[PDB]
Amino acid sequence: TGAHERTFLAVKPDGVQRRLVGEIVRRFERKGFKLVALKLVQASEELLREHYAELRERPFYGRLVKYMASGPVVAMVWQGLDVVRTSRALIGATNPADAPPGTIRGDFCIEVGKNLIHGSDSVESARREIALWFRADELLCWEDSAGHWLYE
Amino acid sequence: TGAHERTFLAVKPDGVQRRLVGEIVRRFERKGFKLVALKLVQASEELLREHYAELRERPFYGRLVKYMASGPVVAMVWQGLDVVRTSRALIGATNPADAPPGTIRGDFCIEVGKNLIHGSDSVESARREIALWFRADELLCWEDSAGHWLYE
Amino acid sequence: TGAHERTFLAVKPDGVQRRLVGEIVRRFERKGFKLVALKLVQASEELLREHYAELRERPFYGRLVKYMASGPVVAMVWQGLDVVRTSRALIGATNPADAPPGTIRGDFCIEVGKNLIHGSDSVESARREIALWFRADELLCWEDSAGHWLYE
Amino acid sequence: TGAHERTFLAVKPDGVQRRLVGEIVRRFERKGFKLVALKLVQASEELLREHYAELRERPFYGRLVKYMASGPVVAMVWQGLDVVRTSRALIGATNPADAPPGTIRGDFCIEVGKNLIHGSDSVESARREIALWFRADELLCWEDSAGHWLYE
Amino acid sequence: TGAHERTFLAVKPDGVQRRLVGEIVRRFERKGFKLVALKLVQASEELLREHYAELRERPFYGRLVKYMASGPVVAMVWQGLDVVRTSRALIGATNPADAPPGTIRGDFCIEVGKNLIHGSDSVESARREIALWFRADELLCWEDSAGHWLYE
Amino acid sequence: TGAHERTFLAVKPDGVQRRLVGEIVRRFERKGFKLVALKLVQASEELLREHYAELRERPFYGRLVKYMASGPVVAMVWQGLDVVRTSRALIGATNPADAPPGTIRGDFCIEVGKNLIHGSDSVESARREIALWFRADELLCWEDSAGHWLYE
Repeated sequence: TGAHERTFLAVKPDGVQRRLVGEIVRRFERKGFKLVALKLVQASEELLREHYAELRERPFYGRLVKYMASGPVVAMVWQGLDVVRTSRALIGATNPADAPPGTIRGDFCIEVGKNLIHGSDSVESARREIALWFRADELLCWEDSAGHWLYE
Repeated sequence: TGAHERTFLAVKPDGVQRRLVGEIVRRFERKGFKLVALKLVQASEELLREHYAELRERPFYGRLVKYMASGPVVAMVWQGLDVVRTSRALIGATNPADAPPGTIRGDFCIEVGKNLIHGSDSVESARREIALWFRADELLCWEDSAGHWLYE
Repeated sequence: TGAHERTFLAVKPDGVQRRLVGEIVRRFERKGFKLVALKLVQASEELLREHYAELRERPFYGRLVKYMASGPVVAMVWQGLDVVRTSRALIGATNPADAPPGTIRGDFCIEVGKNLIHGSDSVESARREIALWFRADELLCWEDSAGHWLYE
Repeated sequence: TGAHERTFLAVKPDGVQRRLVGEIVRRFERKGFKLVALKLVQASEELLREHYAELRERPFYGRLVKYMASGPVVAMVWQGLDVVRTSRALIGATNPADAPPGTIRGDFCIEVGKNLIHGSDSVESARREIALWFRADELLCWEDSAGHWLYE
Repeated sequence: TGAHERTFLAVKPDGVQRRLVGEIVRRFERKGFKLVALKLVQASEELLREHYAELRERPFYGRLVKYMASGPVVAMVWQGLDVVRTSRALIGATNPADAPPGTIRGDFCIEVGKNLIHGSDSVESARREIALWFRADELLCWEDSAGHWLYE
Repeated sequence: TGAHERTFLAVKPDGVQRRLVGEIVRRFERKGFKLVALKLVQASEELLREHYAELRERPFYGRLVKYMASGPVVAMVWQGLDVVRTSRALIGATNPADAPPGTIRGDFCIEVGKNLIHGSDSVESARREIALWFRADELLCWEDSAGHWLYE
């Protein structure tokens, strides 16, 4: 949907525990993306098994699920042009060792299991993840007055 | 409840529009309070009339309600010692003209109608506001590992 | 003029030298005031003797003038409600020893001679200072799109 | 001129509108470059047609000129070693989608039409741009006391 | 000694644990004070009983000593005009509930037992504390090039 | 030693002079590494000749040694997984002209002689540098409570 593209972001429990929710939000705000959904939730194992369904035969899958249910996450939807790809970029490589400073993981994380945040890896994944984590009435349209200064 | 005291905060639509959600969250995080609930909602006029029920005979009540329903707000619950009173302090006086720099309003706001954020003004108000805006299953207990360094 | 009130600010040479121009500007921006004039100039002794004409029989007047002409200053005009009084507040007491942290002087300055910035001390002073330092065609009207979120 | 090299920077109207002037200035300050000229101006279409003369057969040229005249810009000259090339780097790729986080565009911009700032693309361009936008008596020499700690 | 006045600061173990050492240092740097001594130490109970000798009949004394020996502290000496009194101010009231936002405790602390930092409360205390915690050859004179812009 | 790896960092005198000690510390803190040693020292020429022993036939060696002894440095040891390599990365290329924004040198430095900080370039170098600059009883173990949220 061009500038109506959406991605799903989740601050993982390490993010909440280390108090970096604000910091992360702020990076998306100042980049100019539009916050259209935000919930602090304790994810169920049922949901997380579906979230991570593509990773079900990998050896990390049990621990990854038990982890993401271990604490509160902050679930989020961000809207704007190319937001999925750009989010991946702001966040940085999956392994923080490969995430250059300036990215969230580059700045704040050391190890791949405690890398602070999930972002949808494709427009497809975002559609699925958004529907899985959020009811349609939790996604907000609002008239974004900043948008005259972010888009032509 | 001592260190289990809770207060309700809401970023008003100006806060969302001006992109200060992250900024505000970050101030509460770094102060050490524990985020126990968070959503982005479009508040109904029905809810807001109950929220602002103590102010129903003042002349600004209608416009205040029509305002807070004008856009998305970010509703929030924060937990910690004396959190209600301390929140009021971080936020600053209701009229920003009286809010000393260092406070959120002192730093970011000019006029009382566009003062960015609501905080519960008493323990009583917080009880009511929390119940009004949030179901009990939206408030999260999580084992706060920072708390050994915030409380004796 | 209400929300059209204007004040004159000058980053003094210490501010420029210590690299705090951006920092200071940013505080005014984020407070919500509207930047309507800005130049980097070397003030002449003639101008500064008139600028500081109220202080001409104090013993320190010579040194204050020779100082402010010692380097580049950043001259500025800021517009908004109560901007003169609020600027005085953001800046802090004239002697930084009396300027509480959170204010510019409270955060960045130690001694009264090197207190980083001048702000008009009254609406009267601002009228005079603005005319003294700036031609009318250097003050800009621009359609401030943030203003819907700072004023009612 | 080595460490006397100069580049022309302009905060575009989006930068002013979004209140990022201070932020941008501050990045140049803290990098260690020396601010030698600064004004807030409303650029004329005549000037901007000459400024963007190299881009006169591109399809974006009309809209780019009408844009940059649409609002106030902050025009700037920065001095230091390799300042032109390094400015290009701090700013980031022309298309923000290609600008890595840590750069100004990477951090703050989404689309190429609203990319916040112009920087001279060569020493040649800077010479021309500086003369076009600034009288010689607007460029200041000042004894930079930080410079002992930026240059060997 | 005027502008040669010195105070002793210690980031307490909560400050180290919560990762606020840099943050605290930065506040003193940007205020303009001169760092003349710095080490990370594990304080002995013997030292701490002497450090807190003024507080020996209060009921909190045992726990305060066992606490400050519980972890690493960052010991510091800062030099400049009125630095003792001004430090007390930047830090904020002993009980953070009384520390206004903008101060370190106001911004970062909730409870008096975990208030992040100690600062000498008098010139006398600073003399004693500096000698107790630091050898004379750990205090550095260095030619402070910023000082021409902090003092007249 | 895995997550017990250590690196030696030194803020060079330019760092101290330009007041960026806090800033630098803060970057390491927020990345999650563990500060295990810290002092402000005036390095002797004898020590620095040993520190820079690998560079003894290069033409810059005399000036490099006379420089690093010219003022106070802040010596530091940081512990965590891959801390040596990651420190190199946070710091940026040796020549700041090649250091992308987001890195310390990319953000703060212009020229190679005044590039603010040294970091060990290998685990080997760190072992040597740590022993050269620090007694064993200056390196602290402390029970890092943040570590559950940085490592699995």
